Amino acid sequence: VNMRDMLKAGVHFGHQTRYWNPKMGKFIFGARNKIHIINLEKTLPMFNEALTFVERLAAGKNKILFVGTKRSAGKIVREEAARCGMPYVDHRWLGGMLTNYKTIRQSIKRLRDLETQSQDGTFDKLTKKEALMRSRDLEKLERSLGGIKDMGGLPDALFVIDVDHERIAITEANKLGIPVIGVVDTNSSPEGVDYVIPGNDDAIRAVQLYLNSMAEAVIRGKQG
RNA sequence: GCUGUCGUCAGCUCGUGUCGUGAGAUGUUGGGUUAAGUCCCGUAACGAGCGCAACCCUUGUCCUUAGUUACCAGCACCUCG
Ligand SMILES: [Mg+2]
Ligand SMILES: [Mg+2]
Ligand SMILES: [Mg+2]
Ligand SMILES: [Mg+2]
Ligand SMILES: [Mg+2]
Ligand SMILES: [Mg+2]
Ligand SMILES: [Mg+2]
Ligand SMILES: [Mg+2]
Ligand SMILES: [Mg+2]
Ligand SMILES: [Mg+2]
Repeated sequence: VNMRDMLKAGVHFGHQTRYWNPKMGKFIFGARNKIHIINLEKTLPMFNEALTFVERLAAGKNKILFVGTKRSAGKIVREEAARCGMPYVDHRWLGGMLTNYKTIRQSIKRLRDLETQSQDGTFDKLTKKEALMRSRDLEKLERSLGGIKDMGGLPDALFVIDVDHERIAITEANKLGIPVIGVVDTNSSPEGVDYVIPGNDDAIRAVQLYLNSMAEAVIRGKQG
């Protein structure tokens, strides 16, 4: 989008040069000041390809699950994935939400029953110890499976903000065989993702920019 | 069928998922804490069962119900029980 803007935010920044992956040497503009710099002139065409792919796919009542768990990075995803549907996760990705979805459905149902009991008019009208225990279990279940309450089926697409941090999710998606959108970094691994985006991590501006791009992308692609 | 013992020690397993060509392994490992696989947070695991704890009996405080063959604060009789 208009070049300079992400050239201001954080995008042309790589994870040093001691810790790097040669598999994406073709995406590197050239290391300067002991830091690898991503080739900004090449990312944007593929970024727009991902934009149009997700916009076209969203038309048809399609849900794309977002993953953004990280140090102070899940909080922005919490509301960026909010609205326009788009189920998400915001905490530690518990392995098995895709291959073992049958087990996860029981946890979803239990959480729904617990929250319905909690909000029915405060059914927990008994000793404060029992009510507090139920409340903390309920909030733990929320922190784990808040964004999965909807989407009883399996998602047909998936978006990642740091492909190295959640390699479990990419492995699960490959095993199930669903497309993956990924923001990759110079120390990450390009394979597994079907629409790779060579950006930057650890930059709040960068993650927010990608999230807004895709949020209004799915907004304008879901007009029908 | 019934019983001892390890031992009233905190352990013993399963479903789905995942890793390994396999026997198998993860869950059940880590840092704390507890009498306890008790609990917290982390964590390719997510859940469940038999165990631990709880529900049972007795004792230790108090309230109500009730005063016979039980008791005697107060009144009286008293042959002073
Ligand atoms: Mg195998
Ligand atoms: Mg071994
Ligand atoms: Mg073993
Ligand atoms: Mg072993
Ligand atoms: Mg086994
Ligand atoms: Mg097993
Ligand atoms: Mg064991
Ligand atoms: Mg084992
Ligand atoms: Mg237990
Ligand atoms: Mg017991």
